Amino acid sequence: MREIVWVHSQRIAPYKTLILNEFCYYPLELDPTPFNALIFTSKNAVFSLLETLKNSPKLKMLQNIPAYALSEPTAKTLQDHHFKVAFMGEEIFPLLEKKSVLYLRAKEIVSSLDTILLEHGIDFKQAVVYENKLKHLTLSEQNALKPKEKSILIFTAISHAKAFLHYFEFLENYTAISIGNTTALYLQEQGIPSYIAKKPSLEACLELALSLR
Repeated sequence: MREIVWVHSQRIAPYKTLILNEFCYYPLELDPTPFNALIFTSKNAVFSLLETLKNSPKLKMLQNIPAYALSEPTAKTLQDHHFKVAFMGEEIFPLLEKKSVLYLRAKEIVSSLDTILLEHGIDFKQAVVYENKLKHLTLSEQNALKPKEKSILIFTAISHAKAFLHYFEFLENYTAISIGNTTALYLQEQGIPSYIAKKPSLEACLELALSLR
């Protein structure tokens, strides 16, 4: 029976998981006074604010400014951590028209929401509050993390595929699984085939992995 390995940001017990990246947090230096809307694309920008600004009056201010999110999970994370979540309807770009928006963002270019905002004529500023960065692993750490031969490897984002290939040979006998086509097409650019989950969820990745074990 083939071993199933997650290459992802969080441990999925009891499955072997390779966590090869780490988040680095940067304090928000900007005065948020000019802004009446915040926008987030990742929960990691929320966690960054919570940590670098814990108990600060700056955090209270930020928790008081109506916050918009692009996905439900990010909205729930904001909601769960005492931010003021804006009314988003029973398509958020219209709600942002005539607003001064602060985008709390990753250092790396992923969705380039900045271009999308600029294209919609939204008055916005961006502040980098986190970076998803490759771990510096010791030799010993690497040997412990090397998958067994014939492993099925689940890649949940490009950053994870990239980090894996930085450290480990992709053996012909491994089978790659991609959460969605952006991951899969990155792997294919690297010469690596993979099967893609039927929906881009962790649950669908495991169904696929188990069908192959």
